Amino acid sequence: QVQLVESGGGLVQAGGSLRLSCGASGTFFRINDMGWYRQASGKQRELVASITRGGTTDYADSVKGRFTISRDNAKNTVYLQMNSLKPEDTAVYYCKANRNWGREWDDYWGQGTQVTVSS
Amino acid sequence: ASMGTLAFDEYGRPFLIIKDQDRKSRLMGLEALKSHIMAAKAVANTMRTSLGPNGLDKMMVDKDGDVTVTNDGATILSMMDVDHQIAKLMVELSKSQDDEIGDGTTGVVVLAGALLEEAEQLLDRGIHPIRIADGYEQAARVAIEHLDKISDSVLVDIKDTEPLIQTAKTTLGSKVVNSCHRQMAEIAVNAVLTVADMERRDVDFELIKVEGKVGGRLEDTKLIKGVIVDKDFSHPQMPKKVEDAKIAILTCPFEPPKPKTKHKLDVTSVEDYKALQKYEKEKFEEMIQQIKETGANLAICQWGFDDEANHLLLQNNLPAVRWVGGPEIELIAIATGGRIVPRFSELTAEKLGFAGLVQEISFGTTKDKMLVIEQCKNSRAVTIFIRGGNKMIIEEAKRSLHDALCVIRNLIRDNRVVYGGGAAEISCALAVSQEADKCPTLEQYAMRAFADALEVIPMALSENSGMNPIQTMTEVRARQVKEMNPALGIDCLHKGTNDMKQQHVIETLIGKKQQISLATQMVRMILKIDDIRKP
Amino acid sequence: ASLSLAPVNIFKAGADEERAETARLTSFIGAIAIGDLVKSTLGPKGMDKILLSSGRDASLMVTNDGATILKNIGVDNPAAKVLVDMSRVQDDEVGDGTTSVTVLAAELLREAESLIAKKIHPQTIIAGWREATKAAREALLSSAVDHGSDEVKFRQDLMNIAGTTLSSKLLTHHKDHFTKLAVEAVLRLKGSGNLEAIHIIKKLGGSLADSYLDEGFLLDKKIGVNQPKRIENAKILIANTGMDTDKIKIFGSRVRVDSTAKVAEIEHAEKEKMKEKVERILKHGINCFINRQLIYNYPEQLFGAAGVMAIEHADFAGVERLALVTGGEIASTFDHPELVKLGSCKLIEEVMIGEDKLIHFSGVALGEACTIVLRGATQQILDEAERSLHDALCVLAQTVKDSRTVYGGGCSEMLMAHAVTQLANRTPGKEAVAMESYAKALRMLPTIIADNAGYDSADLVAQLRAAHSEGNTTAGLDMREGTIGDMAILGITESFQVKRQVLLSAAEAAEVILRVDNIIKAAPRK
Ligand SMILES: Nc1ncnc2c1ncn2[C@@H]1O[C@H](COP(=O)(O)OP(=O)(O)O)[C@@H](O)[C@H]1O
Ligand SMILES: Nc1ncnc2c1ncn2[C@@H]1O[C@H](COP(=O)(O)OP(=O)(O)O)[C@@H](O)[C@H]1O
Ligand SMILES: [Mg+2]
Ligand SMILES: [Mg+2]
Repeated sequence: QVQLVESGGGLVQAGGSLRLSCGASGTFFRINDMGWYRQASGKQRELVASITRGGTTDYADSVKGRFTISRDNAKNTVYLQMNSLKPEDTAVYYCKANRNWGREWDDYWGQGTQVTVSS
Repeated sequence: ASMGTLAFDEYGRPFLIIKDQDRKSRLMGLEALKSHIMAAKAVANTMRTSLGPNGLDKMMVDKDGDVTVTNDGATILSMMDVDHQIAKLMVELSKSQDDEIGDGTTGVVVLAGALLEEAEQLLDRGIHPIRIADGYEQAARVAIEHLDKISDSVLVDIKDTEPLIQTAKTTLGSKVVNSCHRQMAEIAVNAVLTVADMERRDVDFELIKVEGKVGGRLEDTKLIKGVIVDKDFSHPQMPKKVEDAKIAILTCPFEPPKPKTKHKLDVTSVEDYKALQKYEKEKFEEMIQQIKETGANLAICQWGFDDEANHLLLQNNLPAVRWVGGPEIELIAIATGGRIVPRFSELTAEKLGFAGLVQEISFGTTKDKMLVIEQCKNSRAVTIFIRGGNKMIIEEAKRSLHDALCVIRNLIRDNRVVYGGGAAEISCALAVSQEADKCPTLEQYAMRAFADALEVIPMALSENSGMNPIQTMTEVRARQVKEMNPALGIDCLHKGTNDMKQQHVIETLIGKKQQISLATQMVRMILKIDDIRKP
Repeated sequence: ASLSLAPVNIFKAGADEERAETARLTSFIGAIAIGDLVKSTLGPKGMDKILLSSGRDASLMVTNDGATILKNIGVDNPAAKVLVDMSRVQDDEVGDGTTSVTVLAAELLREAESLIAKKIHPQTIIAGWREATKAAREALLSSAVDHGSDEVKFRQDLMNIAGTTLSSKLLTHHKDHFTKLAVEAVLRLKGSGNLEAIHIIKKLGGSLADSYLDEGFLLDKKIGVNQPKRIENAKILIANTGMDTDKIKIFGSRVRVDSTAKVAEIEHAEKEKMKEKVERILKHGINCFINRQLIYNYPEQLFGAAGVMAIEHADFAGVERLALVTGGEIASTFDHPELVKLGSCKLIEEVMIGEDKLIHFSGVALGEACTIVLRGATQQILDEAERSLHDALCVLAQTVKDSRTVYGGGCSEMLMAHAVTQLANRTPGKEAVAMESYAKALRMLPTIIADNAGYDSADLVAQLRAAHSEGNTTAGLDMREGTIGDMAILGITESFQVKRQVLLSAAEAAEVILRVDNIIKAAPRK
């Protein structure tokens, strides 16, 4: 019903900065909240941060103050600019979208973007 | 433009084509359409003031002078003595909405009248009435799918009845029984929940007995998880209360047997006479002894009985009811868990029903008694006993509770719920406008007209609530567009908020979809009529 | 546009559709007409009406009863029909308040007309009226007093309530007399609410003070021919048997023989069956036998030969009342006499009342049934006395059920209006105005009570309003001298049930009448 695309990747430790986007399409009439999640191998998915329609953003505890999550309502998309990258920030980044009154059967997840690494 | 054909001949000879052509009338073409539209507009403008919580009632007087005060569009248009065939179509439309749904009977008429009123402007500009009907069909499909889109879902379980009580209260907001608003809503919910195959199956209303008795207060209206009967115990010295009652339900009159075939028992001697005499005595005694031996503490017959049987019941401590009707016998059986027995010989302790209380109830200075059967274990039947100060509010309460029960039924059939207060209509109008911005120019006037007609329900609600229609509707439309929120509508009760999702104003998705579909289909059949040949 | 004033009329010949203002106009004028009709019968100094029906019989009634007045009038206004049904329902629920509810509804609708003229929506008015009804209910309930525990104080409340109910009626001439009757008549029921047990016999002639409450029971039936006429220490069998050519319920049964001799034998067998029935009866050891059904010549002869007084053709009501007053069991089978309870009374004689003979049962056992003999100069006087007694008895039964009382004489209405006023002055908006109108109607009830006597209604209602604002919650009208007094001391008390029902039914009917904005009449059948 809700088709979700994510554009990300490109880990860098030289200073550390990345930006990952998430765009939604399909059948709905409102995206109440958009959230970024992290899932590592052998870890439990957590919430990086999340933004509401009114722009109100709530950050997480292990990482905060370096967040540039911004929501374009004109196209119902979101962009996370995260800096100070580190090895434990290397995981799969999932997008979350609550729609149409925000019920428990309204959360729509993305396929997740794993952040590559060189060798 | 009338009087059928009139030429009589270009040769002077009589021209008779149709029987009573001189007494008959006919309207052809656009004037027929305009007559139809005026008739429909009159009916719809009559009904629109009975719409919403602040909607007012109508007092219908029948042929024999009985008065009916009501807000129900189906009851109004049924009691309304119309002679215009297009008004009859609107009566049928409201009746159809009531049959299928049980609510919306006034929304359908107002909306259809609005659609025809807008088609009136479209015909003036020269569009074919069929093209208007097709644009209306297109826009109606759009609005129906958009309702499916903005719809919400509610839990129809018996453990969280708050969404259902909110829906029933929304249904009863516009009725005179909102003085006991929640008290009424609760029982409607419980009623439908008691009597229902809840596997998204049907709800049989024959299992809900809606009885009214003048007297008392509306606050006395209650739900009896069992049955009420308009009868009393057969003997005046029987007890008026029976606790832990073992009930024998019988369709055999407590009288000596009688074959259905033409029979003649011939007495030819004094010995035959004495044998007949003792046969009668022993039949009465044997009936009462069989009723006692089954273990029953109460008897309920359908066909009345005689002096010997009545006194034997009294003597044997067997309170009994007689002349109970077939439907009431069935309901008593279903509620008490008992089986209906056709003869005493077939009566056993397993065929008995059980009711934890059987009582005879009085109503003040009346001489009228009623029988309550309740405290059953798992009664699959139920009764709503309505009290009040006059037969008008009692009958209005009956129909209002029917509307509430029908709404809960529609929830059991489909749990999906759209939000009311005109919010759904505004959102559908916005969706139709959006799709009209995309269609080719010519079916765009008809889609814009459909939108302008859908917007009449919020206007009617605001107008009935004293607000300014255009201001309020434009403000809430702008808010709906800006902050995506199809729950924004008319604050008929002036709670401050325009958000109906917060005010717990709730409609059924099937209700709105049926309104739209029925209004559109009947408007289509009316625009398709262009000739009338009335006598 | 409009339904009627449209280019095309959409209706059958003879129907019609009164719109907003015309509908409220007809509704208000009809309701206010009904109310102004039924008032002037209100209060101790209320006057009677004549119900000169135009039927083929031209029945004549003289009533102060609002329910009867409204039932017995040909009404054509639908709102008036609503008020009529409301008064009927009041008469059904309780036995008093049929004129007070009607006047109250009419006054509420008058005030609602005034408010609608003020450009107020008939929704805001009903909202304020609901709030005012709530406030009034609480004030009434809080002022109510209960004395059913103390037996003597309860007797005082019963006497006072009967007096207040009869004050307005033709029996106020001999109020104390009938008060005693009514009280005794309900106390003989011993808690039961069966008003069918209280039989009222209307015997033309004599003064209204010659009326009395029989210590025993009276029956307007006949004794058999060769049967006794006086019985001491009477044991009574009350029955519902046939005793009238009693046929075996087999209906296909037919006597089919080849000799008149056998027909005669079967006739003799029928008679022997009836004789054995009579003997089973006599095996109960009785001196009086009362049958709901007839008693034919042969069982009459048998009972006469046995020395038993056999009263026949009593009705369902007669046998029920006899069972209640004597203690017997209504029986239809006599094969187990040990199970049939008999009735007992010290004496059964025949008495004269007017020009008619009646069976008098004295020294009865239970007494939970009564007979009131009403004497009067005219059948209209007798009918009005029966109606007034029915009012008083119904109210006393309702009080025995619920001993809650509330003081009358306009004290209750003024108190409720005081509560509504307190609520109103703290409320913002036009709902305060509708609350004030509710209060005005409540005040207009004692105003009318005072008007009907001829006093300065304005002055007295002002005094009462000031008293109830000060906190003297028991101030009411003293209608002997025409002043204000203490209803608790003067003994002017009403049944809380009755006053609450008055308030609620009046407000509810006014609410339903006010919700109307269209009256669509259909072509009359006539
Ligand atoms: N409390 C309320 N607030 C706002 N709108 C309401 C409220 N109650 C009902 N309505 C609206 O009034 C309209 C008419 O409802 P009602 O008159 O009760 O039954 P019907 O739909 O049969 O006319 C509905 O479409 C609903 O949206
Ligand atoms: N002695 C009295 N002083 C003051 N008021 C009285 C007195 N006796 C009766 N009343 C009042 O007279 C009224 C009689 O009303 P009634 O005609 O019975 O009304 P309804 O027919 O509606 O019952 C009662 O409401 C009571 O308040
Ligand atoms: Mg409705
Ligand atoms: Mg009275």
